Amino acid sequence: MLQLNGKDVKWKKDTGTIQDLLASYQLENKIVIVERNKEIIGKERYHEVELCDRDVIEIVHFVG
Amino acid sequence: MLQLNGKDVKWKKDTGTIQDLLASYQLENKIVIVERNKEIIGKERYHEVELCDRDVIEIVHFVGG
Amino acid sequence: MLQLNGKDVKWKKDTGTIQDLLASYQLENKIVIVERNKEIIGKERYHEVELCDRDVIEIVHFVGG
Amino acid sequence: MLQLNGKDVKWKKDTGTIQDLLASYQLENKIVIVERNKEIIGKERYHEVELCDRDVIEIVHFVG
Amino acid sequence: MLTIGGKSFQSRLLLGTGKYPSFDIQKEAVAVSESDILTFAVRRMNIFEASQPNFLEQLDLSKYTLLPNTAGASTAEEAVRIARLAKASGLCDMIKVEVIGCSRSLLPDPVETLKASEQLLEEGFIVLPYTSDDVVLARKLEELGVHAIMPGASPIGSGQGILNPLNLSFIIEQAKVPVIVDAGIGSPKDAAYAMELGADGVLLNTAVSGADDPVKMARAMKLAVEAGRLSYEAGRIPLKQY
Amino acid sequence: MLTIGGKSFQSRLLLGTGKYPSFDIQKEAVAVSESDILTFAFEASQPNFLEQLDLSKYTLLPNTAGASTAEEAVRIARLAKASGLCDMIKVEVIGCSRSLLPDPVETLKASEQLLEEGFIVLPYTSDDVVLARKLEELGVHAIMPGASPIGSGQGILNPLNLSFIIEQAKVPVIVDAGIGSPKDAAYAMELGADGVLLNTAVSGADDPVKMARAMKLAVEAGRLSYEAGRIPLKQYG
Amino acid sequence: MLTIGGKSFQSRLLLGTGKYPSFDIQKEAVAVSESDILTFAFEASQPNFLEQLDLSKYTLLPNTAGASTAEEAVRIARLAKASGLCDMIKVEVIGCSRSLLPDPVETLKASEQLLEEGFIVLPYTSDDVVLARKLEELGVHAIMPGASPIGSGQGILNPLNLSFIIEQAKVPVIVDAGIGSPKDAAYAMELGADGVLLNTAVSGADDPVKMARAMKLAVEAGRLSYEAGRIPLKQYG
Amino acid sequence: MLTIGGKSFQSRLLLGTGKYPSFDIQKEAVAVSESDILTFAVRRMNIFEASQPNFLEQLDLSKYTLLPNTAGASTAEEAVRIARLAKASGLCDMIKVEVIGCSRSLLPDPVETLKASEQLLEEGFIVLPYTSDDVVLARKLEELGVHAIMPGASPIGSGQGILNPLNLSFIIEQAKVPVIVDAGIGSPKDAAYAMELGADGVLLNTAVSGADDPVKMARAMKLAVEAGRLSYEAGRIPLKQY
Repeated sequence: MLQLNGKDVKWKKDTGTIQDLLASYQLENKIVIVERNKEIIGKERYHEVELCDRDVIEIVHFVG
Repeated sequence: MLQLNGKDVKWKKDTGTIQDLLASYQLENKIVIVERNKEIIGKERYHEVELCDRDVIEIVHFVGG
Repeated sequence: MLQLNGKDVKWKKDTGTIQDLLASYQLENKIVIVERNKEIIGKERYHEVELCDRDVIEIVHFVGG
Repeated sequence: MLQLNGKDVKWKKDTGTIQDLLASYQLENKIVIVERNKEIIGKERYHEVELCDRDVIEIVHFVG
Repeated sequence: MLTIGGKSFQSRLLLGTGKYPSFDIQKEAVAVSESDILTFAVRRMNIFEASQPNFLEQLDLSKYTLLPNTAGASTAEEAVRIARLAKASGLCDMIKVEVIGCSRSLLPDPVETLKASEQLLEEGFIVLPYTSDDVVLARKLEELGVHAIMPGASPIGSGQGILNPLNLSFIIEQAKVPVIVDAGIGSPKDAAYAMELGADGVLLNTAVSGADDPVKMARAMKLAVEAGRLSYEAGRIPLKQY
Repeated sequence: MLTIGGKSFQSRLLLGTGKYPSFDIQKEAVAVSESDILTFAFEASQPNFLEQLDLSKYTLLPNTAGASTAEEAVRIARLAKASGLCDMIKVEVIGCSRSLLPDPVETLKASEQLLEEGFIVLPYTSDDVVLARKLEELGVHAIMPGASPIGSGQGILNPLNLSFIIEQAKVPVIVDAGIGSPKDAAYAMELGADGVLLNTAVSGADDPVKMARAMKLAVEAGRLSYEAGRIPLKQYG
Repeated sequence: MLTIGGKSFQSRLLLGTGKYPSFDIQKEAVAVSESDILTFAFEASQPNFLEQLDLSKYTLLPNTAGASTAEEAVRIARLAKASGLCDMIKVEVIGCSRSLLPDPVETLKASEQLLEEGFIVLPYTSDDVVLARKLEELGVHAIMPGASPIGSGQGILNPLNLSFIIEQAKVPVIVDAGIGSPKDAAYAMELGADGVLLNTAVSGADDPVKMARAMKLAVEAGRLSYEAGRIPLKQYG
Repeated sequence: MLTIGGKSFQSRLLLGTGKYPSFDIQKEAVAVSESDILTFAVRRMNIFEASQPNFLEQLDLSKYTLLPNTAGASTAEEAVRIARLAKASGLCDMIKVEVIGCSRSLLPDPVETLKASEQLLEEGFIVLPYTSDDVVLARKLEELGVHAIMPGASPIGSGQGILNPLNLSFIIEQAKVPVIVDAGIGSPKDAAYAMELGADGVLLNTAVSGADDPVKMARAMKLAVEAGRLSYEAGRIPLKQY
């Protein structure tokens, strides 16, 4: 159960990482940037950084 | 029968003078310039130049430029 | 005795042609336009128009504009 | 013996005020501003502020 | 002292009379302008219509010199027939020669203005051509013995100010009768500027006409002209480059 | 009327006093100006113009002219009030040897600390639309953007930028720096200026007396246009 | 060549990527430009242009476009390096809703703290001759003054001011903001600019493809004039 | 595709040949310009002096169209006698009609240019008048059946660029034969600009002549013209006001 992009939301099966999080949203292959607890989180650390479930992630895209 | 500023007007009577004409149209107390058959008419000659009736007047005046 | 571009030059001999003239002044291999008594002379007529000696030539050419 | 306007200089008869100082220079009547020990000194305090002889006065005029 | 045809005018500003919101404002804007010299046009008198006020008929003629113009003539002949008419009025001696050549720009036809100018001169007019500001053309009009040269700043009623100082300056600098800048002027800005290139005077209509507070503006131009002329005689600081 | 720090002046012309050809002329040019508000900045006897002058009818505008630091500037400001004749400052941080244009950091910084000790501040700034705002956003009772560089009379080298300044500000705006003739003076007012401050055009005129009068008209004329109406620039297809 | 932070680029044209009519056109305009250097700034599937693009041949110029605070800006900057594709920033502090002009205090402040954490900084500034210097006086490896406001192609509304910038600076100068046509692009280079950055003219062109090529020529032409010679403005008495 | 008198030119840039520092640079600047169409003047051939190189005599004529001009004629008659001469050369069909009217400005005499234009037309010339940019006058020249109208941007060799867009635009907008902007151009800036107001082409001399690196500049103008023409067809973003 995590803060997610303006809304309050559920997270299925408890244990998990950021890599996982983008799996349920359909942009595992796309372009994205993501910020956990006003701390920026990058591409290369994707497997290694685990969700401490309850916290703040801000996802963004490149738009004109 | 006159050509007054291009319209063909009927002129009341048998004889007349440039002055008689300005009178009937109420222009006696107005600055205007009058030409009669392409001839420019000086104001000091109205009373005097005769309306050879059936013929050509243009009445004209200053207006903003 | 000619008037060549305004100077009065002595012309070597008794008879001659616009071509003979360009030759003596070394202009045979140069684009120039020639007029003779106010008459413009086409290059294809040099050899042919005769220097009625004592008379008026202007030799002329293109120069940068 | 006082710092005076770029130069080092003497002061006759020891005890004295600012009013006095402008007396020896010929601008008692003119226009001036004067600064003792990087502290600005004004017209109205002229009799009241005494020279602690050895110190820094910067005198100025209004010029174009 | 602006001096055209041997007569002098203490006001370097000439004001037109066309197209004001009401007579009660045109009369008042004209006073406030302190003008001497006002231009009028010649149309057919509206005889068969109804009693309609006329501005010159109001006008206190003792305070103004008239400068009738040619506006309406598309050819020189037309232009002359208007100058002949204006003069028979007994009230004016000067003539502003105006042959609009372009219906969209309202810029003068040079060959017609040249033509009606030299006719009117033969007929003893004080002739002030409205011209374009083609430099050589100004000179040509001048060589006719015209009494003032009167180049546009930009197109009429097209409030663009001085669009080409450089030409106006050639015109000012070669002139031997006075250059009144007329046509274009949008702000006092512009009026002023004309004066500051040594224009002999300024004629202007639309910027006051259509200024939607015309009196307030007329004052405004009255002053811009004075302002320019003064900072012209004064001589002024150059532009430093770097 | 033009009103700065709660006092008003009927002349929207502010005139400087620097570099005239003679006192006899400076004295005359100043009257002919009808100004109220004039800016000011061991040897041997000569007249000083300010002490040949009644101090009721004018409103003195000292400047910090000679400072590079907001430090050096803060002094010329407090050095001012020591005379006790003035109660209004012009903030001027010359930083460029070549142009004499305002220093955005010191001009701003200096404007803050003069404003603490109850000064009336009007700085010399650029035409950075924002730099106007910023200065004013910290209690400034009149913003003074420069139309050109100082010594050279190039007029409003950029309206738009200054035309913005006008639209966005809530205190008065006075163009100074680089006016060359009435033409320029009057252009300022037309975009909505509340006044024009100017030295070089008048002083350097070679008839500063005349040119004084001309500027005096110009500002009025300009202000009257704006006052109401103004023909639109006419377009064509 | 144009050389910023120790790497060089043979094209003195920098082109933006915002607001084209279609990707098919943006893609084409960008090639036709010959640019190297392009600036960049839950839903549903669509292409993203940057990930349809080889990243060797270009030199990315992120901007802080959307920040009001140098705070908000500092993030978009560090948010950049998190992607690890870029190593160069454009400093852009929009402060005016109406004009979109740089904020002198935040643009400067932000430029300082990005420069600590080894960033390559090139800010968007005004034409305050000094504000150029000031930014550059704290290690900035290219100064980016704006010829007009952003969205409106008014060209160099003030040379002189920017013509000064050129004379006084030691790093490269690139005009951005508000170029409208080659005419404007080429004018910049002639006063000594090292390059022109521009979006709106190309994107908004209605033939951005053509207009891309035209700008590409313009910058060259301009640079060649300056490169050597130039007829003086001829005066007359 | 610039098309004058029924013949076409792939290069919208026309380059003059007067007053270059040396022939070895004029030859090279002309190549680099990629010009077709180069203008020459007609002077008396220097017969009694000594063997002096001539640029057209160098010129590979297969790569250039010639555009002789009238420069030197102060009246129309003079102007014609030059067009007659240039044509007898057998090498040119076009004629640039140039009657300089002012010795200081070097601005054309409008009445002479009009006069020599209509003569030359009667004599079957492709006639391109150098004109001032008096709008009505341009139209008048056009109504002669002139083959191009060729307004100055500012005065010749007086590198001031487009001093009056507004007029040039009236000229462009009314035209029905191509408007080549000639005279004035100082920078590529200017050349470009002319193109961007929809000038059909640009003729320019001094800015390359006197650019003290003429080749480098010729390239530069080659591109400015291309640049302008392209951002003319492209259509471009307006100017936002506020």
